[PDB]
Amino acid sequence: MTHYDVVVLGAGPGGYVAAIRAAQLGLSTAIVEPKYWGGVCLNVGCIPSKALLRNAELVHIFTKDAKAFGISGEVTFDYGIAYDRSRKVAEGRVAGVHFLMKKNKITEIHGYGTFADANTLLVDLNDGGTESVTFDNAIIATGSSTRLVPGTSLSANVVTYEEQILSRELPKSIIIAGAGAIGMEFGYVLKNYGVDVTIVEFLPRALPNEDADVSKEIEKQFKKLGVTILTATKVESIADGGSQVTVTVTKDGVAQELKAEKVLQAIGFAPNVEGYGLDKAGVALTDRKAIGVDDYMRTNVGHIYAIGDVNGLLQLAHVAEAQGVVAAETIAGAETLTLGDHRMLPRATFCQPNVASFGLTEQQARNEGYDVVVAKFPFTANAKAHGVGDPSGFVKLVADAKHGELLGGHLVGHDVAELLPELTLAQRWDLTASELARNVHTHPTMSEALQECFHGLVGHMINF
Amino acid sequence: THYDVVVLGAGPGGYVAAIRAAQLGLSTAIVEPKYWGGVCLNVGCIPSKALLRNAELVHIFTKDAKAFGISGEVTFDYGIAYDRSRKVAEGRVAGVHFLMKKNKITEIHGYGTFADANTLLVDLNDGGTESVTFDNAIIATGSSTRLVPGTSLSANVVTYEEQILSRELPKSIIIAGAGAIGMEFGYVLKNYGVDVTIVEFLPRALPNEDADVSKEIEKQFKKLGVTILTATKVESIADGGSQVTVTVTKDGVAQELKAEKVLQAIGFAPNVEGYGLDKAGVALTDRKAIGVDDYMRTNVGHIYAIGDVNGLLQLAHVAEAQGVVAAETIAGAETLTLGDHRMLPRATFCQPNVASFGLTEQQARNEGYDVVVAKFPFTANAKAHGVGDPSGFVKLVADAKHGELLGGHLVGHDVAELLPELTLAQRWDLTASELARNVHTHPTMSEALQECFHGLVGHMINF
Ligand SMILES: Cc1cc2nc3c(=O)[nH]c(=O)nc-3n(C[C@H](O)[C@H](O)[C@H](O)COP(=O)(O)OP(=O)(O)OC[C@H]3O[C@@H](n4cnc5c(N)ncnc54)[C@H](O)[C@@H]3O)c2cc1C
Ligand SMILES: Cc1cc2nc3c(=O)[nH]c(=O)nc-3n(C[C@H](O)[C@H](O)[C@H](O)COP(=O)(O)OP(=O)(O)OC[C@H]3O[C@@H](n4cnc5c(N)ncnc54)[C@H](O)[C@@H]3O)c2cc1C
Ligand SMILES: COc1ccc(C(=O)N2CCC3(CC2)C(=O)N(CC(=O)NCCc2ccc(Cl)cc2Cl)CN3c2ccccc2)c(OC)c1
Ligand SMILES: COc1ccc(C(=O)N2CCC3(CC2)C(=O)N(CC(=O)NCCc2ccc(Cl)cc2Cl)CN3c2ccccc2)c(OC)c1
Repeated sequence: MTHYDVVVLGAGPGGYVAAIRAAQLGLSTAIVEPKYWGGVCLNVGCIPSKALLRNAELVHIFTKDAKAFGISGEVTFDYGIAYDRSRKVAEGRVAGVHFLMKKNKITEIHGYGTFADANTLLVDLNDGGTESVTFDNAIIATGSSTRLVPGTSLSANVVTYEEQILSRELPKSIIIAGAGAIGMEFGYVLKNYGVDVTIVEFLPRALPNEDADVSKEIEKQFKKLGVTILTATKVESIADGGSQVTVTVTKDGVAQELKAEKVLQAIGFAPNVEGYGLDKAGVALTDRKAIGVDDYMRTNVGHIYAIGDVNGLLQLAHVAEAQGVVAAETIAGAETLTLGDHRMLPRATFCQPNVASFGLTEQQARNEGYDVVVAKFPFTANAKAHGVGDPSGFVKLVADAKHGELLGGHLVGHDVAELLPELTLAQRWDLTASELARNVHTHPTMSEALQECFHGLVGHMINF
Repeated sequence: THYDVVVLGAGPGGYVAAIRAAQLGLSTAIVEPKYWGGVCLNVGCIPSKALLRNAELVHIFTKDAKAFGISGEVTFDYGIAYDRSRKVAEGRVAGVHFLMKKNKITEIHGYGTFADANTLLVDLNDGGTESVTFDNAIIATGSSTRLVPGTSLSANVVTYEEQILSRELPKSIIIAGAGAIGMEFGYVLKNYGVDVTIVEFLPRALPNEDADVSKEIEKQFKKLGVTILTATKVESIADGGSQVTVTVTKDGVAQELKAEKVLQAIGFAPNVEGYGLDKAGVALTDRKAIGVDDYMRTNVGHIYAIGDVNGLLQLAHVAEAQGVVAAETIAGAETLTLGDHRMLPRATFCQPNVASFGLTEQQARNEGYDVVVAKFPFTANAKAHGVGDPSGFVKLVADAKHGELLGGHLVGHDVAELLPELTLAQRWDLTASELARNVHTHPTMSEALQECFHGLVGHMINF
């Protein structure tokens, strides 16, 4: 039985990064993955996803603003090509992971890991073999799986993001359950490629986790794009009759049946917690069936850590990575910085215009008891926005009055996902609106919209 | 007719300074005879970025139609691009007037000439002539095009003004000056099928940037089809009606260049003559730019100078910032000096963009710092690949003492938007170690910055 200082389960964004950090800190490392090196993100998530969003974005432009941009000529778009490009990008990143594992002398174990003890891991190698490994520390980065609508099930026409993302051919129509980022993005792409799209969301607003002002704007954008979004509507059942699928939904005691060629299941993702002997390791779960964890990613078992979607704190790639680093550094006894309140971490939805936020929404900060101060700046008043051809959206900043400290940021606009860094940095290192308003922003850029809010937070904006 | 503050010029610096002044309860009056919003909003910034956007789409299609599964025969009409640039421009200019009324700032439509240290003589556009006194004055007269020594303007030898206000495009053009402005025109024109040749006296293009950036940008422009001649000196320009002949010197040998039009954009001199700066007693510097202290305060106590006229960093956001400092200093409000202007951000908007701040690698080494460099290529960035352009890189320069930043230099798809975090950190003493802990959303270009931070602190992770 080979023995490693550290052993990681799962090669996703969190796993492969936690191994890299471990290796750097001089820790004998081995990573166990049976299928996805780079996990969901690099294989059938983040990576292929954002490549497709880019193709859809172009179709959107060369279709609605072609004339406004002085572009003429009848052009067509082949989704097949978009599909092929997303797979190549995926292949590239995946090949890059192995390079990193190699560069860092990280041992690769190709199979499925199952805890047989708090320090022993039995593996079912992909080539039929079997090998057990011991370890002083273990990092569980097993990820999550798509949660299905209760009672429903997968089939030829009822699928998860996986079967859909790996589909080179597009259906005529589709019904998406869940108005979260994942659901909205597939909607943006598909709709732009000519697919009939209807998105159902139990909650009252699309992207319910975002600030209220953001949900409204985005819903207005999608309705215009031609996508039908039904909020406060419950998906009762899903029936795949082959030639088509029938989904029944209810709202205010009144039911109606929706029908389409396919239906995508995307209401949530449950942490992968069963099937690999967590019980034999003694790792406890939370009431939401997620691996319980502390500020240093430690489970109820001192030497066993849990990172990534599997802990369900913030199911995003950058978070997984970050937690991976924290787990690694803590094991090696090196200097680290707990992520702290995960609500403060940044997040983005990549439909166009983007959605980027961090921290608390206006209403949450209100309920939390802060002396809420708000500054909203519309992009219709931003030079760069008008120059790019998309002056919609806005920048909404939430802060506390006492010292002008940032509580949260909520943005909707062209590629606004790249404007968050400044906000989170200031929030983390006690920089207030006063210090923020003194940062000169290049002209003309979307980032100037952040400068204005800083001013409208400290007092009154200048160009407004 | 007296005011607490009087602003000369209504460009980015003047009109923003007037707003701030007004906000501080100061009676304010601004004098402008032609361009409300100045160069920037009328014939600079605003229309320029609009045209650059159009040219980008032409590029995106031409260069990558196939790669994106976009097939078909499309054609682009510059005239329409032109039309939109004017509309976007007129929109902003109208915005200037709106803010002037909203802040009860008085508009004076004429040219201002100093008579005293507190008196301005105004030649009204209507033909009349009036006088105005003030306790404080802000000079935001901008700059003008500096012509190549011994040459002059003519039918086919123009400045950025004529060129940018031209709805029709030439078949060929020669550009004098490989600065951002010239490079941007080269980008636009080339994408629209114009033969483009850019002549630069200095050995590199974008000579003010970091050498690695100059090298990288020159490569992409050559791939675009733009001919750039560096270490080449423009000797003379002969407008012959049909074709313009530009005599140049490269490698101690004289050769001729020919095109229909020639754009003069090697530099811009601060507007300092013709309006009585001497009557007011304001002193100019060796380079003939109004001298100012860290508060935009000239040798004349109650007289300030902001924008291009002081030549510190000729950019609109710089112009706006100094105006705020001036207005606050005048009212005696809470203010913060801009500090070392070299530490201010700047971006060139060709595609890919160029974005930087602080010192170049060579400058930091020359300054005597304990240079530490971390460079990350976008070929390793998921977002860059998704975008369809993994070219470019992020190059950060820091001092090894505590890991304080000295400069940032990048080239990549819309990198101009990525500077905020860097200038903020350098401004409030946040070192590499602090910056290395800021989480960046995935997948974004900003992640490249994140890797560089780790590189400075020790080892990157995804490279
Ligand atoms: C369509 C889609 C788009 C997305 N877009 C984004 C985006 O733009 N940005 C973002 O930040 N996030 C995005 N996400 C979410 C992101 O993919 C996840 O947050 C991230 O993959 C979680 O990383 P992880 O390492 O925790 O787990 P995963 O990437 O899920 O990897 C876990 C790995 O563990 C392996 N494993 C499981 N059990 C075992 C075992 N017992 N033994 C060995 N190996 C095991 C699995 O095979 C799997 O490959 C997206 C998700 C989807 C579905
Ligand atoms: C083609 C081009 C593109 C550019 N693009 C950018 C860009 O993308 N980003 C950027 O940051 N910068 C850009 N610039 C530079 C930017 O335009 C200048 O830095 C900025 O305009 C300077 O502002 P200012 O207020 O100092 O002066 P200006 O905007 O030049 O305004 C000076 C004003 O003063 C008036 N004036 C002069 N003398 C008198 C007098 N005696 N009495 C009354 N009024 C007077 C003038 O009529 C004029 O309107 C660009 C420049 C050009 C030429
Ligand atoms: C483009 O990349 C993507 C892909 C997915 C999402 C998304 O919709 N998420 C992930 C983040 C989310 C909500 C769901 C989360 O998992 N968190 C916890 C959470 O919401 N709770 C889930 C935990 C849970 C609940 C019940 C049960 Cl039974 C189990 C579990 Cl584990 C916080 N959070 C979020 C918060 C604010 C704004 C935006 C997002 C996303 O959103 C921007 C971007
Ligand atoms: C897309 O927006 C634009 C439009 C113009 C420029 C540009 O070419 N500039 C302005 C900044 C500049 C160099 C010239 C400057 O004015 N500086 C001072 C300066 O050089 N002083 C010149 C003033 C002057 C000129 C002529 C005369 Cl006769 C006197 C004086 Cl005082 C430094 N500097 C700079 C540019 C890039 C990286 C680092 C620094 C630009 O550049 C990014 C972007």
